Formats: sequence, structure tokens, C-alpha cells
Amino acid sequence: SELLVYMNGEFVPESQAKVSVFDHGFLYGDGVFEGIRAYNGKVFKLYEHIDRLYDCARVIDLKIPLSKEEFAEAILETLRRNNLRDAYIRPIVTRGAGDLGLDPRKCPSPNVIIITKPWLYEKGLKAITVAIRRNAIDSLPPNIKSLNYLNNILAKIEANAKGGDEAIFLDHNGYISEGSGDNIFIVKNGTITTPPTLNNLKGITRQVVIELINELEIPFREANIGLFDLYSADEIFVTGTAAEIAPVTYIDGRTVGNGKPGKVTKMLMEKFRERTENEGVEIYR
Amino acid sequence: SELLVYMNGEFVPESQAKVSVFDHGFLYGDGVFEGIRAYNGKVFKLYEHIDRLYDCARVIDLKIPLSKEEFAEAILETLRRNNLRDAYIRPIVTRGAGDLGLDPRKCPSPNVIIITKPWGKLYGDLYEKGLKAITVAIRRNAIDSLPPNIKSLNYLNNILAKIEANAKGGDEAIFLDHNGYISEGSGDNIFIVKNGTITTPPTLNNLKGITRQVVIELINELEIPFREANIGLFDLYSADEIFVTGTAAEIAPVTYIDGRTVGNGKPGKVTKMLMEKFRERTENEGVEIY
Ligand SMILES: *Cc1c(COP(=O)(O)O)cnc(C)c1O
Ligand SMILES: *Cc1c(COP(=O)(O)O)cnc(C)c1O
Ligand SMILES: O=C(O)CCC(=O)C(=O)O
Repeated sequence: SELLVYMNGEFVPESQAKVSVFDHGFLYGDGVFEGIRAYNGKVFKLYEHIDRLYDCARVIDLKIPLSKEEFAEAILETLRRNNLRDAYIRPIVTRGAGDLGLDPRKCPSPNVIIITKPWLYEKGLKAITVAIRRNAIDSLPPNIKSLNYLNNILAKIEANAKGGDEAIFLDHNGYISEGSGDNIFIVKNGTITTPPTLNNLKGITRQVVIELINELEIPFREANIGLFDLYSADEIFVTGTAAEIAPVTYIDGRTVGNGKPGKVTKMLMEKFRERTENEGVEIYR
Repeated sequence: SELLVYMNGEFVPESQAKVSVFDHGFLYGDGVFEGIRAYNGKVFKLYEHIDRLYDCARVIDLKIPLSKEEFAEAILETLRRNNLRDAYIRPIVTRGAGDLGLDPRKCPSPNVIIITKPWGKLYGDLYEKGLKAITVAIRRNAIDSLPPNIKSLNYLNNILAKIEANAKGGDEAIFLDHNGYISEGSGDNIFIVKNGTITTPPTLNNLKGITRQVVIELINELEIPFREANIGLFDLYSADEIFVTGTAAEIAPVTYIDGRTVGNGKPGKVTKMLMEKFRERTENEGVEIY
């Protein structure tokens, strides 16, 4: 019955899946995480997510105590044990327990945890530009998908109070960065632009969509953009594992085009759907 | 006997003190914390620490589900139950569990934890000889991204800094902020002494330290010339003395920065004086546990 959580090789019922309060992952958000979809029995972009996890751990100087290969098998086993076919997966690696101070050298053993949960619109999201700026590349690099997500939560708090489904960050230079958990793209006179990934995160969904754009031969640039570009865009959409491709039909109360998902967004959304149908790593095989 | 840990009113044996993996404090470092010292049956600056806890919670829009008096009582109750007289206290309030996503409105029940342990002075046998400090390449979290004044569960900025100092020959990391101003150590405030004058950064780009506040009180009482002002690398490299402050560390002298000898190479006169006046305060003040 009850969903099981992978916890260091053990499979434990959801309601009992718990970590020592002395884990630095808990005390200090000292760890990294991923987000992964399974569609109809296949895991989409499994190895792109695992590689990013290992990069993020490396950036925080954390050794994940599983080879990448064992990590992929643990993800598939966790899904099998729970009999999932359509699912959202959340791997997490933490520093493990130490003493009460910051020093990671006192933390001999990382915890590895994998959560699995069973699993757009023709309306579109209302996006809100936030006062809080993205974490800076030289303080808490935003490319690290770490458990330090309070930057993102502050932005989400603002979007909640200010009539937004989604918060849009700028960085310190005034460049558009990304949504609180999704990359951003705009479309203007048939050309698509998205920020370079430096001040945001190297999204897997963003990467797939760049591939689709190049398959459709739509003019494309990866270039820094600003408010002026957001407020005069023909279309706007955000991307991420959970949201997939989500049209953004309003920005700060301003209607984007006619307020309905745009042509280019919709083409990308259907090419992206085929891809999630036809490619992935089969769970039951 | 095993140490007990407060968990929403329950007192749980240390080794069974555990948090659901679904708690947003664990998924997202979505909470705040404190650090408090009990010295010989008293809790030093109990109420101040509690005030800061509540301010930090308000900054993250997190409603602590105890009144301040209840929180104080919980801290004292946890210490009593452990028969502790000398302790480090780590209270923690998190957002609790909600959806898997980051939306805090979907999280109905904050989670309140209070750890109490004996825990030696951070530095801990370096107070006679002094710390070797290293300025780090990583800058402090910016005031308009992740305000460094929040004592939050998002401490990877501080940890990245500590990792650099580990690899680069230092006991402590010194942050600058994005302007090039000196900010603080990874876990403590910073003071410098030059020609008899003490300078410390305004707290905006660092953290409003309770120890730093006590030291400033001491500086004023001792009538030492004192300035709260932004400073840079030039000031660090030319200082007669350097020291850092925090609950765990107390007052620690810094005798090397980036391998350069600070004055003498041993704790300065002003630092040692303040260290002595500070020990006195830890003896005469506090809320009685028993
Ligand atoms: C996970 C994440 C993304 C999107 O990444 P995908 O790999 O497409 O799921 C974007 N921004 C932030 C801040 C994230 O945490
Ligand atoms: C807790 C803390 C300090 C020192 O605060 P006190 O109230 O003196 O203990 C300084 N800097 C940082 C980053 C901290 O987390
Ligand atoms: O140890 C830390 O995480 C930061 C500093 C602190 O909490 C303290 O001085 O008690």
C-alpha cells in the first residue's frame, strides 16, 4: 500500500522516512537535489538529471557514495518497488550528520534519499516580476540545484502576494534570470531568445526545448535580455521538469499577445509531448 | 543517560530525534535557527536571541506557533530535562511539510525543534595562539537575494566559504560582499583595531550578532574610540589587531590574514582586554535555568 522512500539502500514507508535533525542537509541545506519525470513506464532524461546531480555535488565538494550507474538503478528500483509508471522523482544527497558547526570535514557519511510520487493549460500562467534578485554567481551560484532554496521561496512569497502563479527573477545586472523554479524563453517577431544559463540553471527541459527549436529551424538566440524584452515579447513560456512547457499569458498584469498560449509555444509543447512519449529509460525491463 | 531534544512539545532521545524528509526545512532549507549559550545554570541573552529568531521568521513570512514566553519556557524546560548547566542551544523553526513544491502556503504546520548539547568554544584551543583567517573568493549572499541578516537554514554560502578556508590554510574564512566591503567570517562578525581605534562593518551586509552587540557595549564602557563603518582589504591588511565574534566562538583573536602576520602574531592588547570583559559578562548575566 503506502509509498516507499529510498533511504541509503533501505526502502522505508513515506510516513516513516525521516532524517536525523543533525544532518547538515537539515541544519544548513547542505545537499543537492534533482527533479525527474516518469511518463508511461519510462524515465525521461534520467542520465542528464543524474549527471547534473553529480556536477552539483562536485561544486559543493560532496562525494555521492554511489557510482552514477548504481544511482540510476536505485532510481529505477524505487519506482518498481512502488509500482509507479507516471511519477515525479526527487533524489537528494546531503552532507550527513557532523557536529553543530558549519565544517563539512566533520561529516563522515552522506545520506542518499529518493522520493517518488504518483503524477501547461490552454489558459496560461500569470507571471510576476519580483523585487528579490536571483542568488549571485559568485555568492551562491544558481546553477547548483542545492537544498538552499530560500531565494526561490522569497520570490514565490512575492508572487503569492502580488497575483502571480509564477515569480520571474532578474539578477544583479538587471538581466532576466529565470522563474523561481523554471527557465524562461521569449518569442519576438518569430525569433526565440532565452538567457544564457550563467545567472540561472542549466535546465534539462530548457536543453530539450533548444533541440526542438533547432529541429524546427526557428531563429534562436541565447542572449541576455531585460524588462524591455519581457514587456514587448509576442510570447513568453517557462520550462522545467514539473511544469514541462508552460505558457505565460500575463506578465505583471500585462497581456502577452492576446492572452492565450502563442503559436510557437504550442508547436514546442506538442513536439515536447512526442519526445516524452518516445524516449526514456524503461522502468520494467 | 541520553540527551533529549524538543520536538513540537515532545522530548525525544537524541538518536531518535528525526525530521520527515517532506519537511520544507529539509527540501529547501525553509526555516530559521539560533545559537545560545548556557553558562553555569544561566542562559546568556536568552530573550535577545529569541527576538532575533522571531524577526528572522517574519522575514521569511513564517509564523512561529509559540509566543515568545512559551519559546523561552521550552528552552529552559529542555535544558532542565537534560540536567544541563553549561550548554549550547540550537532552536530551529521550519516551515514543516506541504506539497513537494516550494509553495509555503501549502504548508500548514511549522515545526519547532530545540537541541541542547555541551559544545566546546568553536575554535576551541586556538584562543591563546590566535586564528589564521583567509579571505575567500566567494562573496557573501547579497542583501537583495538572500539577506545575510536571516539566520536561516540556507547556509551553503557560509559552507562554501568554510570549504575554501579548509583548502587554503585558514581556521576561518573572511567574506567580502559584492561592493568589495568586508562582511564577516563564515559564522562570526569581524572587528579590527588600528592605532587604538576599533572598527566593525555595519550589519547590513552580514548579520546583527548578539555577541557583536555585547562587545560594542563593552567598547563604549571601556571608552575605546569606536566606528561602525565599511572597510576593505586595505584596512584588513594594515590592522594592528583583528578579532571575530559569535555565540559559539565567543571572541576569537585573528593573528594571521592570508598568511600575513597581524601586528605581533599573537593576540593583541585590545582583543585580550575585551575577551576578559566578555567572560565576566557571561558569569554575571543570564536567565536562571533552575
Ligand atoms: C530544477 C530547476 C529548473 C528547471 O530544471 P529542469 O532540469 O528543466 O527540471 C529551473 N530553475 C530552478 C531554480 C530549478 O531549481
Ligand atoms: C549566528 C551568526 C553570527 C554571530 O551571531 P551571535 O548572535 O553573536 O552568535 C555571525 N554571523 C553569522 C553568519 C551567524 O550565523
Ligand atoms: O554555527 C553556526 O552555524 C553559525 C554561528 C552560530 O550559530 C553561533 O555562534 O552559535
